[PDB]
Amino acid sequence: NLGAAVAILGGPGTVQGVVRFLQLTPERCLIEGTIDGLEPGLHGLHVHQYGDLTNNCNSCGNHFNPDGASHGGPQDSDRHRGDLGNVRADADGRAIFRMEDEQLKVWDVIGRSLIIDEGEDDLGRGGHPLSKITGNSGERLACGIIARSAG
Amino acid sequence: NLGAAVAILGGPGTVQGVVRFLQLTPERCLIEGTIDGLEPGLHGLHVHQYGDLTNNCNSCGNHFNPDGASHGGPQDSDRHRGDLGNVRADADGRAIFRMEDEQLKVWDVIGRSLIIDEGEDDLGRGGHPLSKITGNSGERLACGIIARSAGL
Ligand SMILES: [Zn+2]
Ligand SMILES: [Zn+2]
Repeated sequence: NLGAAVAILGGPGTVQGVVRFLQLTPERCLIEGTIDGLEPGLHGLHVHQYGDLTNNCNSCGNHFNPDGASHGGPQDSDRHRGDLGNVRADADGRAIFRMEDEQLKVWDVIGRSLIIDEGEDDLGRGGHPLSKITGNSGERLACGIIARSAG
Repeated sequence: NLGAAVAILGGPGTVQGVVRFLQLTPERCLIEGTIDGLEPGLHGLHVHQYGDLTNNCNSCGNHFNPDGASHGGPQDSDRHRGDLGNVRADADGRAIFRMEDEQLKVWDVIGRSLIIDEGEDDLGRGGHPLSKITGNSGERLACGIIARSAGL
């Protein structure tokens, strides 16, 4: 690997979890973990600018966006670098997930935050005033700082 | 400035606080904090390798030491990059401190941990087998993940 990181998440309600990052190759970052306490269904998952938790998830800034792109889904060419699309919580409120990203690098996101949202990310497709800005996924439920790890 | 960071400390006991970093110039990093819940007296303060809290303060690794130096005080040229010496808690258990460090950089610290110790850092001077390794300051009381904060 070329770097490992871990985000330990929590928030003002029931939502908590642990998500790990591993830069498998220079091209591919593995992001995998488990978040629970969720309502069943799709929840937006994004990396945000900052990891400042002094105002809980409010001091984390916006989706990480170094290239000045619009909001999109993880497969889209026009996406914020922090845009990881949705994860699904099952009927027990548990989201166990695994994705690889080609844009996000561990070395870029160290000390930033990983945040899960109240609702579904529309992936910029929703035709809503927020679609190309946030994905219209409602409140931030839980956040964790992306911290360096031995792995 | 050339970057900002923040760490929120907690541990198993009463120790907690907030510490902020700002890289003022290429030479100088401002570190300013308040930590409460301490026993009165001197406590070691260090940046450690990792910000991984999955085993609480035990997964943070050792003092950050990219240059393979010996442990020292913050004004020494033989020190770990992460060596910030002692902070003093007053009679009420509060340590308010402000340092300007010439070696530690804000880009060093982010994603790592800031840890405050049970006892006094001997600054490498104590003649003990741990002096040049840790400063012999006992247990870890509290640790905070050092996060990026807004630079403007
Ligand atoms: Zn976005
Ligand atoms: Zn040291």
